[PDB]
Amino acid sequence: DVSFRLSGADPSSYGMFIKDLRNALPHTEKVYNIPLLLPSVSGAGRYLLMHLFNYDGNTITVAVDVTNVYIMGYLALTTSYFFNEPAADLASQYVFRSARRKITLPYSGNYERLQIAAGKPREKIPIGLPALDTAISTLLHYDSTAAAGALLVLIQTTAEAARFKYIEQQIQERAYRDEVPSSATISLENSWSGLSKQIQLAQGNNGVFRTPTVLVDSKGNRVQITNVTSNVVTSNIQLLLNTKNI
Ligand SMILES: *[C@@H]1O[C@H](CO)[C@@H](O)[C@H](O)[C@H]1NC(C)=O
Repeated sequence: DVSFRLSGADPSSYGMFIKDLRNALPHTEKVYNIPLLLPSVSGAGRYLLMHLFNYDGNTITVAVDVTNVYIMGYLALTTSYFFNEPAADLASQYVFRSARRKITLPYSGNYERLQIAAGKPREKIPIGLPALDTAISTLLHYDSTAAAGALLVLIQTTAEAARFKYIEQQIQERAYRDEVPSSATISLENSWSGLSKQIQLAQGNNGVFRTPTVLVDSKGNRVQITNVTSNVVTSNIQLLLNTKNI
């Protein structure tokens, strides 16, 4: 398991949580010096647990699939909540067994279905550490509409930061003031599956991507990514989704 506490958090302690989350995901090889996530894991070993706490100290446990860094569901006191999707239903076989009742949320866990339930897209939802406190507070008591927005905040501030060093840095600057996500942030989140696949293909192709990936940079401008020498590969992406899962 891994943990993070909003009470007393600063850029350094959040960076430490993100390093832990990364090191909890298993791999048997690296590809261009970057961990390759597993094709598959059987049983309960498939799921990682994250314990998160708000400023007031109240908590949820979030179950994460280690092959792909997807959130399956979470436990809030005695009620489990799972996304309405087969991977989550399978997960509900293995995690939060204890719960008194199991609510299936009235949406799956992809960004597009979440944004619809929330009533706004994530470019308009401020993120940061204060926003993560608010998210944890909302998920504590079921309100399916409020929960969708909170889930959008949680996914980005955890799984997305683990995937990209830049996204982790962005949350760090928002340690004490929320701000909607930078354009580069939304771009990387959207490109993770693509980048993972292109990096894997590059082995056997002299480090060259079979298909280039379009992104937004730190200054708000486009870049196009063509090979492994790019700083997105050398100095940003931290985890690769196995092509067996794409
Ligand atoms: C590869 O990467 C860098 C961009 O980081 C670029 O300057 C270079 O021209 C690219 N070369 C090839 C052969 O793909």
